[PDB]
Amino acid sequence: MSQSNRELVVDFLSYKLSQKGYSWSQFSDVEENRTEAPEGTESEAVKQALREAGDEFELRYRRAFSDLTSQLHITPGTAYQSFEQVVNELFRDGVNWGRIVAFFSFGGALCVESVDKEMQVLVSRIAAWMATYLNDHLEPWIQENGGWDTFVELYGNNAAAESRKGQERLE
Amino acid sequence: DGGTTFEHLWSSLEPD
Repeated sequence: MSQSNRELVVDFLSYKLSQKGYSWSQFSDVEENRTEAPEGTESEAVKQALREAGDEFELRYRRAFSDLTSQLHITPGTAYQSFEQVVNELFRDGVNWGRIVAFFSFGGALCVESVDKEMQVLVSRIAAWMATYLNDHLEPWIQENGGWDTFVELYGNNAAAESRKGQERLE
Repeated sequence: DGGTTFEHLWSSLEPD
């Protein structure tokens, strides 16, 4: 996944900043590029699958993880080792089939607050550490069924991925 | 069964 699941983080943090009607990817300007590594397949639908479902379950656990991120109050010079401690615990409670979109919820709540602190430089660092963990402990264990592509199977049959072409009529 | 996609998913996924 490497860069694909990293840009998955970037747009997911944008969706979190949308609480304010904002995106840090506006500053990055890469919403014009429209890259996001979607492969033009269905791996694009991953972010929307994790958006609808992940944020639905989140709401209760969102205020709960706001109380977690209240401890992880992002001050000038907060060591990411505090977050790494929460991510450590996260792995021990499970390999994170659903707790992995909750991993995006912790770092997402952090990135809302760190932009709110004008530590958007720490946001890009949080997206880096998240992407690191993703390709480090999660990536094989999830990639067996996509991890996130399971959510995609249930919400879309990749029927839209077939029709994504559309261009067969041009001949 | 419910079959409500997300609601059912997270209901069973919540207590791991």
